[PDB]
Amino acid sequence: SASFDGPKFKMTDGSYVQTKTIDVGSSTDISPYLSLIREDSILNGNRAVIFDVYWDVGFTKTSGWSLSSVKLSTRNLCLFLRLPKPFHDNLKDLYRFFASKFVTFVGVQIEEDLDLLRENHGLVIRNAINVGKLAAEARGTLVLEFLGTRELAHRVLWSDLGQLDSIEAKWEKAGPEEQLEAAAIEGWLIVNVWDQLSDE
Amino acid sequence: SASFDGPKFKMTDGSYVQTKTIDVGSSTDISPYLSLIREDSILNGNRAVIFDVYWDVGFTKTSGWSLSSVKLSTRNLCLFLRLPKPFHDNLKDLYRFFASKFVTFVGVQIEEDLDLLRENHGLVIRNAINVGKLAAEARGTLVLEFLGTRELAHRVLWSDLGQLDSIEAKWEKAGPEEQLEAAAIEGWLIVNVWDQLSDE
Amino acid sequence: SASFDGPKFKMTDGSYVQTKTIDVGSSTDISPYLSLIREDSILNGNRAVIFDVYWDVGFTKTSGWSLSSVKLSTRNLCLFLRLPKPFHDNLKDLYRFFASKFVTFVGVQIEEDLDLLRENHGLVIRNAINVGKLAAEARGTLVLEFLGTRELAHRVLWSDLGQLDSIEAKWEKAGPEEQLEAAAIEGWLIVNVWDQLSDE
Amino acid sequence: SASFDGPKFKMTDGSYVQTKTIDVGSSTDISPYLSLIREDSILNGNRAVIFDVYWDVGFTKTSGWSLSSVKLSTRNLCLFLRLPKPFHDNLKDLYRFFASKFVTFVGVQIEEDLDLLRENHGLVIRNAINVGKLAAEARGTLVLEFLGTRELAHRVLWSDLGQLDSIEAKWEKAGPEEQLEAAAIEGWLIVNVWDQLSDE
Amino acid sequence: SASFDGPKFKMTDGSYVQTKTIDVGSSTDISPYLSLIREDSILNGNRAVIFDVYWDVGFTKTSGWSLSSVKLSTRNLCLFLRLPKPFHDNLKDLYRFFASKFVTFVGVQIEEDLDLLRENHGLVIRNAINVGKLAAEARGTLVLEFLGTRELAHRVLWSDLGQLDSIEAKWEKAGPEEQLEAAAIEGWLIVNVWDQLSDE
Amino acid sequence: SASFDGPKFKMTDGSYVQTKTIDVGSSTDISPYLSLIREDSILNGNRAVIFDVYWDVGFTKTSGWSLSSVKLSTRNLCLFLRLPKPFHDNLKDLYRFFASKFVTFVGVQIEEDLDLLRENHGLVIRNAINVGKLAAEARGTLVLEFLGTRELAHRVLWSDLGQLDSIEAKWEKAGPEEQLEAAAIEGWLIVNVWDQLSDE
Repeated sequence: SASFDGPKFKMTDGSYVQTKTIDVGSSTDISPYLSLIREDSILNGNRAVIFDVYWDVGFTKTSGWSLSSVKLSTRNLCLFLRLPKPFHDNLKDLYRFFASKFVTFVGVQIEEDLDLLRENHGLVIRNAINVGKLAAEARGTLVLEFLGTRELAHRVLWSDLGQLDSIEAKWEKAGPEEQLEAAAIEGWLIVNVWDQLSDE
Repeated sequence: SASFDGPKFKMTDGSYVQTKTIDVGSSTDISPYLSLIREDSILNGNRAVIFDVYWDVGFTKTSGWSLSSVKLSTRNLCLFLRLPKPFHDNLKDLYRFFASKFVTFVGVQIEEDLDLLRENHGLVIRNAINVGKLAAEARGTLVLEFLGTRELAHRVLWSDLGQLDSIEAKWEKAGPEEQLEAAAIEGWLIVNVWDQLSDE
Repeated sequence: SASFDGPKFKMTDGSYVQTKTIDVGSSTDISPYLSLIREDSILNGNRAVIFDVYWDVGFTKTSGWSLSSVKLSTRNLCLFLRLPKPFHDNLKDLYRFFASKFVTFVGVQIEEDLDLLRENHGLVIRNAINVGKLAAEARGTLVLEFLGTRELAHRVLWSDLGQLDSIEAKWEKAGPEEQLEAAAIEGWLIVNVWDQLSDE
Repeated sequence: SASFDGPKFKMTDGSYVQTKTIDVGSSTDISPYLSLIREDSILNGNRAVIFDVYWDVGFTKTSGWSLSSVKLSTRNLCLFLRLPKPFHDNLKDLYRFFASKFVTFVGVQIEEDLDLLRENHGLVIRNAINVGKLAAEARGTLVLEFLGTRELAHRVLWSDLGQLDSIEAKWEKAGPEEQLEAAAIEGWLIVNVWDQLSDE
Repeated sequence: SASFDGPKFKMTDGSYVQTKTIDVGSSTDISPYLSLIREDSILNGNRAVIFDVYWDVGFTKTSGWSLSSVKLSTRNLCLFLRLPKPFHDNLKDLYRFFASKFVTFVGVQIEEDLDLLRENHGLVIRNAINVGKLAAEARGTLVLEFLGTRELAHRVLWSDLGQLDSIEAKWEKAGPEEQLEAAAIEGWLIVNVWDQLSDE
Repeated sequence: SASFDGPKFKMTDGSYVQTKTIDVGSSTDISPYLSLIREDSILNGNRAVIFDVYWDVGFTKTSGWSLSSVKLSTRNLCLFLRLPKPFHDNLKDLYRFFASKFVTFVGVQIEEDLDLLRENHGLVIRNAINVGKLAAEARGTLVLEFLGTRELAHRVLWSDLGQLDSIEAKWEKAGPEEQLEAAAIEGWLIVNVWDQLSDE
């Protein structure tokens, strides 16, 4: 079965985030995990999917960058996909999913990521939003456009970030589970950022 | 006579949308069905045609995307065209239809769609509107620009979408007629979004 | 010699449009008819020439499109030029005419038109306006920028459009004469839209 | 030495304009006349040189257009240069003059012109202004951005244009002297348009 | 036991900036130094890292600019990385650090620098801010966008800059240790600029 | 010694500008003059270096333009550099100087210049401002954006320009010393324009 059976993390408001990490090879089917993210976004998440992307920088000069991980978060769930190089056709499901108009893909500082995706992979996100910009405009606070994930969450929600900070402050030491925890937390924070702004 | 004799769907307001689905070959003549769409738009639909487009992702990096379906909706009708690869001359009628200045082509999150259509197929929509941005500006609510089809309808119309949600929440398991039902509902919803915006 | 001796149409306000349709061969001198359009625009029409362009869609993916005809409308005149493929030298006068700063070329939804003209035919309109945007601004009505010919004329002039609609609603069943009629009427309508806007 | 020894024209305000026309061939020395335009602009014209450019259209699709005339007008003068195809080294002086920051080059509908000039001839105008857009912003009248030479003068200066209209209405029938006259009058008008915007 | 054990400098407010200069070779590990920068920014700097870059100009005409060194500043620390000609794999740490969304990279007059980094090295800073622009907008003082490092510090902070000026005035005769001092001072100045703008 | 021992000009207000003109060959060291310009800017001229550039025009079509003089002005100095074609390596010092963030390079109508420098020479000015746009926005006077050097100074400062006017009106007849004189006066005028705008 497909379930989010990696570690659960408890957020500062007492809620839990269920997690799943997949190493995608040439024949891994991620489609059932993408379906759960989508189903959860529609039933429970007001049709947002919060995301982040990670690159393997390879030695035109940015051509060498290749997408090595994708995080997809909803209120309840965090799916972390580790991707191979190169892609095989099983990754067509990720492309079809990122092109969907069922949900909005919400990210932080994604302007360059979107060009890299399109130019290096032909991956297109039809319904994306770079959320600092919306935050800045909704709040009339110009600097929110220029904040990283933690700091945007801080200036929008003012919640406790002590756990997230202590992991990030020592990132090079942090184990794979603590890195996953930091990713899951940031996903939840941005989920909350978005719920806050889309209702204001 | 050419008619929309496919499944009929009843909208939350009690109206009935008539559908037609066409599998376009090398020979299908789609002319009579585009004429019906055009006629209903002019006579009953205030010269709006609502649309959506569906791509087959093939692997310059976006140049492998190929348009695999097109939806065209008016209040009364929903024409769904499944298209081949490559196109044959009989699809010239569709290029001519989409170039028309008789009606306005209303879409949701179509900015990338327009560029792919243009770059990959030479298909030009001379009179299009990416409807979310007009919504945000008319209603003075920034977030509307960044919403997918369902959620835009929700935030502009505040009508009941339980049926729509239930189908899309289980997309990968929905049969073709349910998926058509969802396409027809979304068509009708954005028709109503447009009618509400053009007039206010 | 030269004159607008084609069909003459009566507009809803009782005025008339004279028309002329020429099949441009390799030999045709179109200068005299261009001269009459320019004369009528300067002496009677406040130096507006209203225009529309009609494409043969052919199979850079848009580089297949070919200018099949041009409509030029003034106060009293509608000239319809049907063009060959490829163009001959005698079409140089149309290039000079369209480049003129004596008059403003007023069109509806011409942004893509102008790109296709320049890219495919090296045809440059130095003094063009895509008139819906001016309408929208001049009048604080956002949707006008995104309307087609008929609906823009409707929303700006509020005049009788029953006859135009009946021809357009069944475009496919319209003879060359009724299609010319619709073109003449739309030309006349957009002359009026322009006269009206240029005073606000 | 060299002087503006062609016809002189009376303007509707009772001033005069002196005129010079030259057909430039490979040995022509135009520098004495540019120095006169420059001197008159600096001492008499508040450092504006009004201009227009004229193209031999030609079979990338616009790369065959070639600059065929240039007009330079000041307070008192109007210099009309007819150019060869191709240019010779003696035209270097025109390139340098057009690059000067001693004066502002004030033009009407020159956006495509500037692109053609750069791309086809490498001619750069470092200090140029497409004056209808400044007219529109300065006056808060949107339409001024979208007007031709005569019409923009009409709508800023509201002066008598019967003479200019009579020539341009019959343009195809006007002799070279009458064409020169219209160029000189339009030069004078945009001079006065400029005076009106700059100290507003 | 990595530590910032190069020269330390006393700022005008009595605080001390500790520095470290690394000559990066084919095998140097810089991750412990970057980690100290990141740790200090998160725990003490509110997630800002101030930066500047230094180019070797070489003789696509800008393709010969080569990145020679980079400075990364927090209030407490200033790291200088002196870069080799062939970057090896050990420099990927730097690419990943500059790509981070944990912190915001704050620079002065960095628009060209970002294009050059991207074009010549494939180095992308996903979360960057050209701080002069924010200061101009924040303070409503237009000229701030167009100031160099010292002058922006002056116009925002009004602190004593005699020591900095004295080194910069004689820049070519200042030895490497004073040039290093000037760089550390400017890093501290801009940290201070940012701390004002980010929550005032 | 490196000193500004060319003609010294007295300005309208009793201040003086010292000049130096250098015919840069393949071997000339210009760095002691650059250091003098930078020192003066830092110590006495509020970190502005006013500049202008002069092109040898060329027969892509603008790729033949070649930089032939550069003028650099400060509070007290005007350096005028005449460059060879092609450059040799001794000009790397000028590329370094122009990339400095110690000062602001203030220019009048330099938008095309910056593009030609980059495209043709790979010369990058990291901290440049096209000052007319700042003047227009600062002063709420639209037309300043479109003025050449003298007229901008006039409209910002309102000082006496008879001497400058007298030389430029007869530019083709002025000796090399009178042309320097004009270049020096223009430098001093924009220095003052900048000091004035810097305070608003």
